[PDB]
Amino acid sequence: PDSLFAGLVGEYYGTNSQLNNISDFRALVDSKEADATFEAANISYGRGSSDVAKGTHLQEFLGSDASTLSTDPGDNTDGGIYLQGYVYLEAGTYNFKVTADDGYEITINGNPVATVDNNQSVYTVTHASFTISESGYQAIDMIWWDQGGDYVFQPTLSADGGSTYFVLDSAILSSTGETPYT
Ligand SMILES: OC[C@@H](O)[C@H]1O[C@@H](O)[C@H](O)[C@@H]1O
Ligand SMILES: [Ca+2]
Ligand SMILES: [Ca+2]
Ligand SMILES: [Ca+2]
Ligand SMILES: [Ca+2]
Ligand SMILES: [Ca+2]
Ligand SMILES: [Ca+2]
Repeated sequence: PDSLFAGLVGEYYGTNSQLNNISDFRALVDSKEADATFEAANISYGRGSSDVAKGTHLQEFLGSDASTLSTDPGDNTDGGIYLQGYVYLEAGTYNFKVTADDGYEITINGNPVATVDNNQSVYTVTHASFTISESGYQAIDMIWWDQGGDYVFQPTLSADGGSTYFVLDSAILSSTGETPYT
C-alpha cells in the first residue's frame, strides 16, 4: 500500500556529474533508487546558496517538508527532486508562474504546462495558460534540479487569469488521488 497524505510523493537524487537540462535529471532518476524520499506538502523551496546537494542544504531548501526525509543524503555536486501525485483543480483555465534556479518541468495529466530546459540563476517565468476539462484530482508531476550554486523552486498557480497565485500545498495535494484527512 502507498501512503495517503496531503502532498506529492517526493524523491531526491544527487550526482557528481553535471545536470544541464531536464533529460540529464531524468536520466539520473532512472539510473538508481532515490537518495532520499519525502512528502512534498508545501511546494515552496529555498532560496539558498552553496549547492543544494551539499551538507544540510537540502533540509534548508525543503523547509517544513524536510521532517519527512527518509534519510540525510551525503554530499554531491548536483541534485534535484522528482515529485508525483495529484492536485485538486476545478474545471477551468489556469497558468503557472514559477521562480527557479535551475530548471524544471511540470506536467498535468501527462501534458507539460511549465518548462525551463536549462540552467539559470533565479528567474520567474509566467507560463502559458492551460485548461482542465473535469473537476477533481488531476495527475501532476514535477522535476527541478540544481547544477550548483544557488537554488530555489516555487511553482505558483493562478485560476483567475493571473490576478492571484497560490502555492501548491496540503489544501489541494493528494499522494494517491483519494481525499486526505490528515
Ligand atoms: O547557469 C547559470 C548560473 O548562474 C548558475 O550558477 C549558479 O551559481 C546559479 O545557481 C546557476 O545554477
Ligand atoms: Ca529511480
Ligand atoms: Ca546531507
Ligand atoms: Ca522555506
Ligand atoms: Ca514539517
Ligand atoms: Ca554541476
Ligand atoms: Ca543553481
